[PDB]
Amino acid sequence: SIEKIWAREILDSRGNPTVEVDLYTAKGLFRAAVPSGASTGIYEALELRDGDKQRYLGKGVLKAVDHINSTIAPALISSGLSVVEQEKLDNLMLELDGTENKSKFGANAILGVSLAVCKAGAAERELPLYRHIAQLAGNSDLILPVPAFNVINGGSHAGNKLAMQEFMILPVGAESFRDAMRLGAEVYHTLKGVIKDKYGKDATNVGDEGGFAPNILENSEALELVKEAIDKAGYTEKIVIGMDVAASEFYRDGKYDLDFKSPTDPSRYITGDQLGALYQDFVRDYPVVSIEDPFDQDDWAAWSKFTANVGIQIVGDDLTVTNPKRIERAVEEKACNCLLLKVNQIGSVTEAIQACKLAQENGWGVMVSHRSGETEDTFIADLVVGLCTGQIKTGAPCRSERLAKYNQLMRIEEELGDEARFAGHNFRNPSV
Amino acid sequence: SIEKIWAREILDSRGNPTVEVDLYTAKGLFRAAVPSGASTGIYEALELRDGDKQRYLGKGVLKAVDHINSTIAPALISSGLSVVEQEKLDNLMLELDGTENKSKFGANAILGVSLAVCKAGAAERELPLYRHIAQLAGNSDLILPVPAFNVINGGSHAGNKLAMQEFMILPVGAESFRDAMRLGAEVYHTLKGVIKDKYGKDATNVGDEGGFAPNILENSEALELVKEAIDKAGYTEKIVIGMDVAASEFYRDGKYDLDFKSPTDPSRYITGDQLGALYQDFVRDYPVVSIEDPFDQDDWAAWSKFTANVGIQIVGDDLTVTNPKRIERAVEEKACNCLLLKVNQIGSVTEAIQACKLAQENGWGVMVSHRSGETEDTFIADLVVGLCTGQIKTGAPCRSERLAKYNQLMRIEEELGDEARFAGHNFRNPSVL
Ligand SMILES: O=C(O)[C@@H](CO)OP(=O)(O)O
Ligand SMILES: [Mg+2]
Ligand SMILES: [Mg+2]
Ligand SMILES: [Mg+2]
Ligand SMILES: [Mg+2]
Repeated sequence: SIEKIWAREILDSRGNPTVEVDLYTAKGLFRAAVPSGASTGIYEALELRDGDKQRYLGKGVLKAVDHINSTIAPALISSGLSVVEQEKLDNLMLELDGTENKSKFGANAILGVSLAVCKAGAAERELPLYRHIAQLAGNSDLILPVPAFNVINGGSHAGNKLAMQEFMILPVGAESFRDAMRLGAEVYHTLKGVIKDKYGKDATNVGDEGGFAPNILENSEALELVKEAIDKAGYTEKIVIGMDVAASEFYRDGKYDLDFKSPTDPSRYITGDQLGALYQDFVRDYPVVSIEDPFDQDDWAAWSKFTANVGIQIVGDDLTVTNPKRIERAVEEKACNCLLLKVNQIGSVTEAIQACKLAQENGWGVMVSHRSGETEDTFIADLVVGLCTGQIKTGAPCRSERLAKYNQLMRIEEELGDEARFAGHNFRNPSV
Repeated sequence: SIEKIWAREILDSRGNPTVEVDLYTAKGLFRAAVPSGASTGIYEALELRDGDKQRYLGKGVLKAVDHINSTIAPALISSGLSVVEQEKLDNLMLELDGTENKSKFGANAILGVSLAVCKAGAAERELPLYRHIAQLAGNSDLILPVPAFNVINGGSHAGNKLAMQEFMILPVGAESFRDAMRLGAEVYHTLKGVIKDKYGKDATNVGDEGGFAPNILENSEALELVKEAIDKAGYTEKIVIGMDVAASEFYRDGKYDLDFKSPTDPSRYITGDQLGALYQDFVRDYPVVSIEDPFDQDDWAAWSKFTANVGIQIVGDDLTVTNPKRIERAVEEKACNCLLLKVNQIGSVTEAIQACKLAQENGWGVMVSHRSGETEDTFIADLVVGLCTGQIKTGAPCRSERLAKYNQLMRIEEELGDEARFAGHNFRNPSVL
């Protein structure tokens, strides 16, 4: 049973308050923290902020902390349920909140506890956390993912004008996870100098996820820079490109504006079909193997058309919000073929696991993901191994809210010793 | 005693390899990592790098890892010493390396084991790490430091022309540590908008330490932005400013280059005296209360002149290198009145604790410090509280290699409860509370 739960307000990687939960059992202390998105989809579970304009610019999480401390904490303790009983414990919390979108407590309140529970569970099972998650998911194998490194950072929040949010490199050709980290870091440092040589030093600072926002419009130019860095580093045969367009961020009146980061202008807008044709060119002309959120979260027609006309990975993020209800719709409509897995878009371990399973049962890939506001928490490193999904995105190899996950994945790899396999070229369907 | 040690390569916050050590006892697994500087003084202990150009562009730390695994580890198991014996264990490594600057095994090998020992020692005592540290250093009455947030990045930490390295905010008038994190974070958010308004959204990406890296040259303009953000956030009476010039970084044939990242042009070089006058202008025009490495690491008379002609805190970093020999010279010559405390400039916990005590015995301040390149490790949070120094600089409130420390400082404050005392206006001198 749970002995004590105690939440507090810590700061995330952008300097904003977020929830952290300590849970005590007879096995000791287990700590977890909650991430927070910037480009958040409209269908994500509620992130409860205080909105006290005078305190932390309305971003405090004092209310979510109080729901855990004053409400969740004593209920869960009183149940006497064991921390191994993840599903029981998550469900009690959902019922206590009584709202579909977790708007009574906040998804941030529920998730902090869910995460701390899962870590306690592991200990009570005397297993490492990735093995506990594996068993929670019914997996009897494990695999290290190909990491996807967001090296050219962009979007609605972008220290810059580029419309599409993320330009990632994936070392599919690497020998192991630790080698994938080498290839990513080397290409990162090479890209820094390509940017400096072309754009000057001013352009070598970093964005929220640790990548660069050189000052460019054309998304093709971001791909060209990434392609150059990969080649200058000597890894053309081994590294390919994934994108996150985050198209819901520049959806305007039924169309799409490839410059929305400038002062408004209805005249620069294009149709979904024009957007689709641009992506076909990117896939022909660059080693682009995955595109995430190519259209808006509500533009179902565009998704299903695009996905049927390509062979690449198409990742739902804002479309799917790690939510089994939306995933079902996406499966029926053949909208996408990969799920982005964000524990905080849904708000419990149990539901994210259910979402992963649903995608997988249906022939989808799954890419585990950070949020752009992260913490020192490294849960998602054990989750991606435990769920055997083969791919994770959790930042450039820069800023340690990113590296803490990458370094944990290297530890899990070393830990598996001989037993370690690396997804490599089968990142889309590692189950082989 | 030590059951097993195992070291590995991990990546630091700039994506460079660094040393991590796992150390096992009957209590369990204790883990620490080693940070890495960019603007590194010539007198720092040796950071051993592999130099293999077909691996991490020369920056691997496989050699230090192997030193730890194959040679340091059996030495310490063999010793049979309890992990509570920080000093004995450190001394065994210092003697086994047997060089002045730790150039056989690397300061990074030694320090990675030193920190894991100290974590394990705290567990063996059944104490929190800050308390264990306290006992090692002979303190009892712990204090929470004022944090020094480096909210605009320049020098070798940023893509910009701005030559001086660090522009910091200190919430001396905060009510608690948790309150100082709120002040710091509000000024930092406010500053984002002052910068975006004047210079563009493209000016608000960040440097290595999480501060904004706007495309400015004039150091006075960095101060002006910070002062504006302070006033706009409503905290003028409660937050003051600190700098790390990192002058060794721009010292050129006996002069100083405030546009050092621009193609070399010696016509633009200025003298020590001219730099010192600038600092006087900054002191009179802005609430600057601390200035770090105002002169080159070997420019002793400039330091001594300047220090004698100001009433503020003057911090040795590259001057002193957390090294008792250099600190002693600094004391005799009145070169500065504060020590920047960096575990990896000297290479062991024991030496860092001795350096601190030396400084505090001589009436100096001590400011505990991260490096440019940090990790998820949080040791320096427990260290600054255990050493009761009253002041820490460990980044802007941005990038979690910085927040991990600040967050840990909040948890320690929580742990101490009504036993928690914040240094506040006594940051230079908190023994008085
Ligand atoms: O000069 C310094 O004080 C440090 C700390 O910010 O920077 P670096 O670690 O690069 O020396
Ligand atoms: Mg998003
Ligand atoms: Mg996305
Ligand atoms: Mg330096
Ligand atoms: Mg310095």
